Amino acid sequence: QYAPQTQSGRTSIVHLFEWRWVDIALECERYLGPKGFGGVQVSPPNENVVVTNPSRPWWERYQPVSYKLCTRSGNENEFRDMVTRCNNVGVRIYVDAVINHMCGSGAAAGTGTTCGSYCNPGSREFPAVPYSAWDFNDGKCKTASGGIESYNDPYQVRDCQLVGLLDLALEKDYVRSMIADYLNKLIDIGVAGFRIDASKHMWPGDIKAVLDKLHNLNTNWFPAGSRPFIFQEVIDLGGEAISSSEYFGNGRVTEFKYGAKLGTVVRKWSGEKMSYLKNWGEGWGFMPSDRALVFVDNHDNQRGHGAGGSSILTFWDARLYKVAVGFMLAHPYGFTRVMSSYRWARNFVNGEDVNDWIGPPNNNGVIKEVTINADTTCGNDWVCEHRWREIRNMVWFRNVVDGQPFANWWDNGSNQVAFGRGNRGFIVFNNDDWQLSSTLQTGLPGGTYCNVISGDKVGNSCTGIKVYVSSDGTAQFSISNSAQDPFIAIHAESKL
Amino acid sequence: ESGNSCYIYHGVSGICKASCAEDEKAMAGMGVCEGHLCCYKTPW
Ligand SMILES: [Ca+2]
Ligand SMILES: [Cl-]
Repeated sequence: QYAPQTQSGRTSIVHLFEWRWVDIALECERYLGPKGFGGVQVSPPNENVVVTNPSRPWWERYQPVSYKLCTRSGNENEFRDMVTRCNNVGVRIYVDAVINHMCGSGAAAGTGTTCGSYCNPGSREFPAVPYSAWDFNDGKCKTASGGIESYNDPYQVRDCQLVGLLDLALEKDYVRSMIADYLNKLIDIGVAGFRIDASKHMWPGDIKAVLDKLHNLNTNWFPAGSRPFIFQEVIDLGGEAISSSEYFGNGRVTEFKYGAKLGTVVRKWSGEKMSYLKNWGEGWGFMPSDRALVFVDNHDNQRGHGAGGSSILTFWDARLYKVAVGFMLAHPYGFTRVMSSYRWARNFVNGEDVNDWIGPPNNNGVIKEVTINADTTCGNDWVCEHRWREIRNMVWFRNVVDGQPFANWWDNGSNQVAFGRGNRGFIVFNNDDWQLSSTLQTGLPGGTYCNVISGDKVGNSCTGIKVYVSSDGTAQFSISNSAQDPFIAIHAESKL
Repeated sequence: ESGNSCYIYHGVSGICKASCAEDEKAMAGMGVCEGHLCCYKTPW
């Protein structure tokens, strides 16, 4: 639950948020495989309650009604096809596992569900699993409302209903077994691992108890004895009763401090400066690097009200976003996940985006296919940040420099910064309102290197900026504050 | 900026206040409110 089980040399995951399975398969074959991505985090593949008010929001998929692999992303055949095709090109599949709860306790009974299964939330009846009343934590929860009333009480956080969602009795062997059966079906299909949704709301030992029931990964693609990669979603910015460290025994943990703090720095809010990033990582009070799953934004906080607030950088702020993502992908801290989004019509009213609920691009609830434009961008309102040259080349960067130590840090005492990764890569940022022009030790062998942010090494030439590194490892870097991308990155596989 | 905002779960975020409106629900003990309540509505 700790080794990502990505194909050798691949060091990142991309969240293909709300993508259809067939589109993911195609993207794996045509793009993610060749471009060195380690894997894809997929939206919950299990059947969820249909929410019609508002019209099919994205968050309906976090309200399960069964474990049938039957969603707006596709059916079981398409999911299997996706996992097979992706694994066959060295791209792993990681499932968003929603296991703390079922749908809303206040939902009506009936077949308004993505596969047409019946459920009766009020009577805790989910016959398609099956679950019944004694499979939920209603008798365990100690609050008057039956919901979570206070985050100061870890018992309430774990045993009560999260925003009215029916809370499963994860202490019970039966529930653990149903969940394990679901996850094991996914593993046998060929899944490499799981994002554990709402981990704060489950006891660490219940999660462990579930993980211990899990099969080894499918030996068609993985070595014998391979354990699923596990990363648990826990939001802990500090100061609450529940700490991230409680979950370190189960696998990696999402480090939400990362994108919040990085966002604050790159936006230059609160007196923050990029030069402060010298001791980025555990030096900022973050969790151990080998416990962290890191990211600039996720599907929640990219909409301006998740963990981090307005400080979070997103595709809407593409230039600074690219700066932050590039820094993260160059820096050794954590295991990196890049977000891939669709654009919705944002509408801020009194600080709230009232369209932050809008689901993926669709015709009458049917999700639109991912179309590829001639310039390699996507149509149909898929943003495809993972296709941006500045981001994909940094994914490759991260693959190239994997294992190399932090080295040759430089800063201007302000917002111009640089560092390398052993002798295999180097990166330079200008976030000041004036020209960057410095001669820096890159740690790299002498030669001419293509800047992979402004361009590419294509055969034996550069399509963008060229950096000449002398034999002593020093090079001149010139970056205007008005540059389209005010940072340059070079590595061993970009040398001419 | 950062602003006031207290994230609870997918599709549920509140506003940090000392006390919540008649039609709002309260969540105590959230660090980002700094002693305040998180005042939210669920979209269901
Ligand atoms: Ca729970
Ligand atoms: Cl997450």
